[PDB]
Amino acid sequence: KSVVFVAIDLEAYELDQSIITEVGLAILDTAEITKNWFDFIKARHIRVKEFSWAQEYFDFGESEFIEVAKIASVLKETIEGKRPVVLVFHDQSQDLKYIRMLGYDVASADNILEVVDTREMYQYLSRSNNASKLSNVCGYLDIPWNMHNAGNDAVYTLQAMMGLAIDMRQKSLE
Amino acid sequence: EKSVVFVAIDLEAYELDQSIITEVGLAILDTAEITKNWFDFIKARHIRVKEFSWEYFDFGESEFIEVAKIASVLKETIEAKRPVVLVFHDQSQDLKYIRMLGYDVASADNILEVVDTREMYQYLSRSNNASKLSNVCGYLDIPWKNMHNAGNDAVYTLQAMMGLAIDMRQKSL
Ligand SMILES: [Ca+2]
Ligand SMILES: [Ca+2]
Ligand SMILES: [Ca+2]
Ligand SMILES: [Ca+2]
Repeated sequence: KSVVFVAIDLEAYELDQSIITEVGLAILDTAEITKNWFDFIKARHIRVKEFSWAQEYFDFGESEFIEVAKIASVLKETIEGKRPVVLVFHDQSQDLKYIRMLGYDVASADNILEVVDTREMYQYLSRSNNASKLSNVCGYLDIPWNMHNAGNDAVYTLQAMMGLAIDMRQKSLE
Repeated sequence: EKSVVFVAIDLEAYELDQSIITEVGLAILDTAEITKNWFDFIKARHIRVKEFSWEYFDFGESEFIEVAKIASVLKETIEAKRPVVLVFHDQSQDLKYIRMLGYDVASADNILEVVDTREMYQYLSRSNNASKLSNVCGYLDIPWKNMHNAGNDAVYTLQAMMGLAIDMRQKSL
């Protein structure tokens, strides 16, 4: 049994929302660990080569430059290669729009097992005691985070959910 | 430079006698050490408690320390100076064990926050997205060896909360 976790983030130009400028991908193939999960996270930052003027580096690899016409096939290869895929988003509606605008048809993919939106879970956690504590500590620290990079955005999203999922599982078995 | 020390703790008691402490798990993250990537700066310790001085641990080598010295080890870890965030799973049980070792963590005045993941997971039990992850992990049924190891238990606890806290912060900005 194997599942491919795919975290995705896309950015659009501030002054022209029809222009998609970067794609962040963070992949975790459980088949590659079936024992230290975060070492097996494959991250990619894709800068749209036609729109690199439309305006941070990539902290988990080297940023790629790809033409807009080639982006869709890259996304299709990532998601469809068919092995079951779990999509992880923050703000699912916004990112699904951006993916469509790049020429990829998510609906065509028959191998999507689940879609996870952290924006829902974090909203849900907004009235959580322990979650609020963590926020206060991070708010106190005011840590300055390279920060708009879609590649980083996707990695942090995947690490957060995988770390949470693994822990909840292990603690439930004991 | 403002800094906080995150300390994840797990203790284990003997199966047949909950008065006998057998293991202590510590996972430390000093934010001052990042002010690479955050999880690379996590310092883990596994202590098997020997009663007298004359599975495995996947994040280092297990230490052997006598019961009489454990309290000071914990106190040194927590304490005094810099603010400490305590991270537990089942806070009451672990605080009990520590007290029985002669150290009163609650007495420590440098405690900024105390986080109990067992509460959050209870709260997340009726979460839509959390349930999705659970079903996938239940299907995969990935076998993690040495899951009862108190050292590993603390590392997974800290990684889960730090990864969650960092992400929640960045996405809110
Ligand atoms: Ca984005
Ligand atoms: Ca997003
Ligand atoms: Ca324990
Ligand atoms: Ca515990």
